[PDB]
Amino acid sequence: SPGIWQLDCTHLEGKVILVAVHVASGYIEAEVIPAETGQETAYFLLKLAGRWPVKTVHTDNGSNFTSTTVKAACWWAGIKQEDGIPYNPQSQGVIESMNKELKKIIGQVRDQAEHLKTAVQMAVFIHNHKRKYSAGERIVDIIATDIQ
Amino acid sequence: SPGIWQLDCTHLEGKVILVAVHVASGYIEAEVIPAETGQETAYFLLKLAGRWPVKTVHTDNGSNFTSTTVKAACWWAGIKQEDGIPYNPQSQGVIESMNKELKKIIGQVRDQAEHLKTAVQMAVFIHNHKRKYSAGERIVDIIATDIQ
Ligand SMILES: O=C(O)c1c(C[C@H]2c3ccccc3C[C@H]2O)ccc2c1OCO2
Ligand SMILES: O=C(O)c1c(C[C@H]2c3ccccc3C[C@H]2O)ccc2c1OCO2
Ligand SMILES: [Cl-]
Ligand SMILES: [Cl-]
Repeated sequence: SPGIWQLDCTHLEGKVILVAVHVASGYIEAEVIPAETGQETAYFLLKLAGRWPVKTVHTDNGSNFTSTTVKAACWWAGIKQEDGIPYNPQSQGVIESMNKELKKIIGQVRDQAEHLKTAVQMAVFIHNHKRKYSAGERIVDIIATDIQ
Repeated sequence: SPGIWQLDCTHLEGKVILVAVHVASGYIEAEVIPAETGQETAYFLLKLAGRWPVKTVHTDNGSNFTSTTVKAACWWAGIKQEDGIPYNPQSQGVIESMNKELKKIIGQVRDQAEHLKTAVQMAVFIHNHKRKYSAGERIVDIIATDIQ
């Protein structure tokens, strides 16, 4: 459970926002990319796994699940790649709500930033600090408890 | 303190590697950029502060300390910007050693990656997972203890 992440891809301003959600906490990392390729997804996962103890990733679609570049990155970083099929059917809706929430925050800050990527990182900041404990506090506690 | 980070800028292959070190743990995040500008530094700090509770940043040089863009980002993200003057000189040597260590790891992986940025993220991974507890474990424990 402390090592489980979910990939999520959403669209805005003709660009792609790639999101990784730490399932147990709601903590996110996100990046803007031109389009979702295996290459971009692989690089994003490498970055993520160097920063947090990523054990399992539920991939966002079959193309990234199949991608040999994504598979190579998961092998390199010690990540178990799984499908992201919501067998638990509250998963679809929960991701959906987050995408809407994220886009809402992006809209609230969009004017403060010249570039979309900046607005997205502002949204990541606001999302992870929002007291609901915050997601940032929850992920740290979950992983610390797991280490001890 | 759990919230103290140090900026560090090093060069490789005609490019710039921007590093943020969590001082108490040795945990790092890093990115490759064309050159160290206020703009790049500001964006990097925004990303960092959305991911970890950054209270204080010791800037790597006077240009980033002075930069109005860096100051704007620090204001936005609630970061206290300080100088990075090694009033204790066992600080300057510790950064030196890390840059050398990082470049060594980069050399050990460079061949596995087409692009420098990939090799840098591999080096971040290896550095943060290396048991000596790992840096990744230490940062999580320090911040968890601080929350609770
Ligand atoms: O080759 C690259 O640098 C490169 C790769 C592949 C590499 C890679 C990436 C992650 C982990 C191991 C390895 C090994 C290796 O397969 C993928 C995506 C990228 C890349 O550059 C930017 O986006
Ligand atoms: O405007 C941008 O998007 C932009 C900025 C400035 C913005 C910014 C950046 C961080 C925090 C607050 C604010 C407010 C605002 O000043 C800086 C660097 C960048 C940017 O784009 C990529 O690198
Ligand atoms: Cl946070
Ligand atoms: Cl780690």
